[PDB]
Amino acid sequence: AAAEHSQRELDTVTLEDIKEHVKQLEKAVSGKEPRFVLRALRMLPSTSRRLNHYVLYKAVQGFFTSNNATRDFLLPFLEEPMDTEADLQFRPRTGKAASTPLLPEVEAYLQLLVVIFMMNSKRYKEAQKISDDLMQKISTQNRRALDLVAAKCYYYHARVYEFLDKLDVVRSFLHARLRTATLRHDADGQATLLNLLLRNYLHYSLYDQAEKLVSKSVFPEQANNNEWARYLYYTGRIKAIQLEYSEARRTMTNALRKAPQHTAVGFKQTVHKLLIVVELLLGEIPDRLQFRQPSLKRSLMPYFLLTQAVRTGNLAKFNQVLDQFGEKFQADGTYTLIIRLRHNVIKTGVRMISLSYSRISLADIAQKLQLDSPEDAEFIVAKAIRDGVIEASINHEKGYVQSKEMIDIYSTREPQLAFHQRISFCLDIHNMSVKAMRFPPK
Amino acid sequence: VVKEMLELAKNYNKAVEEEDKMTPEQLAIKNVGKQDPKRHLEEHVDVLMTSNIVQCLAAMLDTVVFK
Amino acid sequence: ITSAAGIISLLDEDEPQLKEFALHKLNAVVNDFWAEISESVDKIEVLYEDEGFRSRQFAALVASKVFYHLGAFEESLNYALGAGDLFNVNDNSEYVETIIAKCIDHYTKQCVENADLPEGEKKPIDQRLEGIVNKMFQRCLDDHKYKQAIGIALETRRLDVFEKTILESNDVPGMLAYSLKLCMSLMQNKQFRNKVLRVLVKIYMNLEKPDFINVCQCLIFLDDPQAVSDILEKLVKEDNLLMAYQICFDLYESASQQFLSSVIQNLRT
Amino acid sequence: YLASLIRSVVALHNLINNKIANRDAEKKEG
Amino acid sequence: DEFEEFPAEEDAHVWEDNWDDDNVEDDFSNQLRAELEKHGY
Amino acid sequence: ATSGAVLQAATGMYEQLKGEWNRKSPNLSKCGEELGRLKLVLLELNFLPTTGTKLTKQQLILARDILEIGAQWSILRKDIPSFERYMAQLKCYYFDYKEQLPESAYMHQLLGLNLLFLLSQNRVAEFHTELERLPAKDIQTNVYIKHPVSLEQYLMEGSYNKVFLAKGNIPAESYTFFIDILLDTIRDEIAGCIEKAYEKILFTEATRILFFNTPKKMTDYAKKRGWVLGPNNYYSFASQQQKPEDTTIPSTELAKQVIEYARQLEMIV
Amino acid sequence: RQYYLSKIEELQLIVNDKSQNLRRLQAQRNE
Amino acid sequence: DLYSRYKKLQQELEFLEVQEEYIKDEQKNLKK
Repeated sequence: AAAEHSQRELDTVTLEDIKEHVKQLEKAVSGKEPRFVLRALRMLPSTSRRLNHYVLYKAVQGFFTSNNATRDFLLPFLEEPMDTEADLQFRPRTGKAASTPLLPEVEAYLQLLVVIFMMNSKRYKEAQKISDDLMQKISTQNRRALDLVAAKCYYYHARVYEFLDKLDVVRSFLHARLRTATLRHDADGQATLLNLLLRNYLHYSLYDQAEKLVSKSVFPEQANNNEWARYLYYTGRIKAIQLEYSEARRTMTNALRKAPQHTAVGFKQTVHKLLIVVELLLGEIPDRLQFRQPSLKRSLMPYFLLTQAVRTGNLAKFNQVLDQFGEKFQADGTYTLIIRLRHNVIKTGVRMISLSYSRISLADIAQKLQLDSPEDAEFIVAKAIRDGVIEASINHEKGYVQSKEMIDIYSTREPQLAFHQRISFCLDIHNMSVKAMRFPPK
Repeated sequence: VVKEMLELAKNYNKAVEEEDKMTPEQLAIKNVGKQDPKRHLEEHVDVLMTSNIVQCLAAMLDTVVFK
Repeated sequence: ITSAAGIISLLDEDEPQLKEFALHKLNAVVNDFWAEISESVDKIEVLYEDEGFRSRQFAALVASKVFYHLGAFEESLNYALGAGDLFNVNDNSEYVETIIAKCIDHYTKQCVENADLPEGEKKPIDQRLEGIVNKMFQRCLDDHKYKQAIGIALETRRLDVFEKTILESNDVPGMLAYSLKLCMSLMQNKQFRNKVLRVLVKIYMNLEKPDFINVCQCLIFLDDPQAVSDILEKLVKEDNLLMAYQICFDLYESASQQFLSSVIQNLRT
Repeated sequence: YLASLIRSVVALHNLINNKIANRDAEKKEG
Repeated sequence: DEFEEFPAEEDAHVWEDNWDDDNVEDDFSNQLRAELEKHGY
Repeated sequence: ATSGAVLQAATGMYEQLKGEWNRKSPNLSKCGEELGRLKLVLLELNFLPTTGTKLTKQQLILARDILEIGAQWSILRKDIPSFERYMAQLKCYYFDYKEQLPESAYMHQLLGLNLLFLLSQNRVAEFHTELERLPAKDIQTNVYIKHPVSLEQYLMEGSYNKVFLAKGNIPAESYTFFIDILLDTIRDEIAGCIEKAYEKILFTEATRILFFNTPKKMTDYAKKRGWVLGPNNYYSFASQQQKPEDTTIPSTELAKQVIEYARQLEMIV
Repeated sequence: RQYYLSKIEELQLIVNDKSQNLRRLQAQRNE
Repeated sequence: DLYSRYKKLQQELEFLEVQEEYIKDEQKNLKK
């Protein structure tokens, strides 16, 4: 059929792609440079989609095919087509190459591909077993070049079990895997393992253990930008739930900055929602461009209403906002922070008063913030002066809030500190760029 | 030096953004005249940074040594 | 589900049996709970520091496990050595593997330091690390090929375990030959190379049919004219001849002029 | 700081050029 | 690198709108008229 | 057999302890000794699922209720470490094994007591971390946890008079003890509040700000916290803020930074 | 055995990076 | 085998270190 022949052609092109990736893996192991395995994994997400039964059937018929347990393991889980007319024997290894065992990296890549296909087919149980087998056989291996594919397979195994709605049978095993990766000095594998452990804790609400792990473990600096963004989001949630609001805001802004341009909509949605909540708690009204964006508009609409209520200062509006979308906030895992905002709303008003006025009288500030009595205003203002929200100094002798006089920052040292940080970053970037330089062997 | 480096950065912008691929290996050899790309480029960066670093270090050494 | 670590509260009580149970549970679930177990640290530290606790060995083992998970290798090895028997003898798990590897590294560094300055000033070596290294030697001997044992012995001086591996089952003297070449072309300590050559000459002589060619090569390396002269005189007295002629030719081909003159004088007398 | 930014940009451009040259050479190899 | 781990979940205004636009208050004419009336006596 | 007999005796002295505790005068010493011996017996029985076999539920509830009794007894003795240890031991039973073990209103009571303890000890971050565990349904429904949550929320927005007035919403005497502790903590925080924000204060108004009904208490604070009295009876906090570092150039630090720039420049790498 | 494998693999990674760095410095010095 | 591999790798690392130091010194001299 026309559709069938088109599918066969796409399968053949995918087979050519996998052959190219396996050749790259072999060249990487020969040259001991991750670059090639990194590119193979980079192409992996694209190949994850656009795969049917015959695709992987032909891949297993051509690759491997040594009568090994893999063929008797995945094939019983994946159907087999009839005698295809275009029986092109996809055999990159010919004669001696076929006899030689498949390279550990290449075999791991093929097992990862089959596991991804099982994921996309919702064969949760079969992917379970195939992932255990591949993980066990990769655990024995100790080649450095295998570590990146090991990290990818680790992440996909955690994902398969996450769809298994258990995500606890993995806790100890991923802890052990991450610890071994840390011992081995691996970077990508330990990065993915730490991110996945943090994700599991955040799912099951074990915040304290996650904070302990983040405090003790150290994330390698030379990690993937996407992995860094995921870790930043997880650490931002940990900090925000733990009352380190400023650090949470900074970390989540960094995570948003490091997001993959336009590749992951959902991660951006969640980061924006949590950042909006944290910023509202910290006393800053968030930017409207986020709410106006096309992809994030409908997702953040309840947060837009919440920000409206907070800025306007109408506690009743906040209550009706919670009534309509309270369950949505809960399902988003931000209900507790929203309640904290409900009881901290006065911080935004105090911050606005601090920005506007410089010597506001206590009675007038109490009137403006709809407080009942001036003494409550004094209490709230002092609490704000600690909370990093205001920089004033109450003069209780005459009861007026005297904001600190602004000073010429340039004549002070802060510009030197900012320039030092930026110059250090620039010099480090230059050193890193000239450091690799990928000079070929003559 | 900063103004002349701004002009030179304009020239470097023009040269790089062009990135003419009509045998780029030949392009880099048919425009070799000790010009914008790097010669009148980071040479000036080195001059500026050496002068500024030396001057600042001397100023701080004087602020410490002399009272 | 074991999603919490309240056992430290049990560690905080005063009844020793409760402390022992808390330590047992911590070691049972220490593989996953390092993140929070590390902060207590000192609570289990006092357990080993105190000499009155019944199960100080288990406290040392748990402290070593926690520090290994935390990444601090030096204190982890210190505390693993502090614990006895069950500390590392299991030789089964990944933690055991890493601890033994670090122990061998520390022991080899200590051995090189002691060999550099062995005139009584050598720093004492804890019997625990020595025992762990000896157990590793025995395992690598009785488990599989003995070349790895030969390498570890050469690394850590320890010519005794090296002599034994060469003379043990050893399969074949091809391994004695492998040792002869490795010390020959893959060593840099002249005193240690000379000691290894002494051991490999003794092993050669003790063989039922001595390898006279290789023993004389080792002697010429070691600068022992008297030994070579005595060997040649005894071989002549033993009525071998052909071996003596080949040995003499090789000696002249490789040995120096002073060595040859010394051998000549020894033979003349 | 401006000089450092210029140096970093130049180094990054040189790294990009070298990487593309290496990739082109490898591709033309086969 | 699509982050599938995180699920991916009138006012067709082309003009950017800041927060102050949303604020609800009487038209400026009414405010000015009321203020002038109250300062006229 | 053995386990069965141990658990039957466990039920026996658990009934004895319940009889001792439920009395209008649950003697401190006798109750504590019974709790300690029951803790030893429970250690004999179990404190963790561990084995994959279906652990007897009844023993699970037995351990849970003995832990609750010990915790609730801790507050009477005013031994905060005892309460902390009991909660650390008991959270595992509370949360890990919800899927089999039954849940009592005493569970809400103990969770609320833990929240109040965390709030009183100023461990607000840990307060929220623990509060996240409770399902959102009981955040507002259960009174035992609503009271600590409400008090923490009031403390968040400086409704300190609200906290003092609502102190009467305490549903249990164990709540009252930690409410007094929380009142002391709030008093310390208010004394600070006058410290950092205000530049000067007066004794007459400072006493009202800190909620002291006797000038002797404010004098004690002046002694305990050492607030410098003013010439006109105005406590001076000017020594806290100060304006250091705005007069003397670091000189040396920026010299180090510039030398670091030069190093990174001239480095061959 | 595994101890030898770990040591050898660490040394191999270090030597690979060092050899590439040597080639890069060699080219810089050539220029 | 394994021991020979380990010591050969150590020797290679030391030789690479000396080569790197030589190259750095010669680069400085060439700059002068």
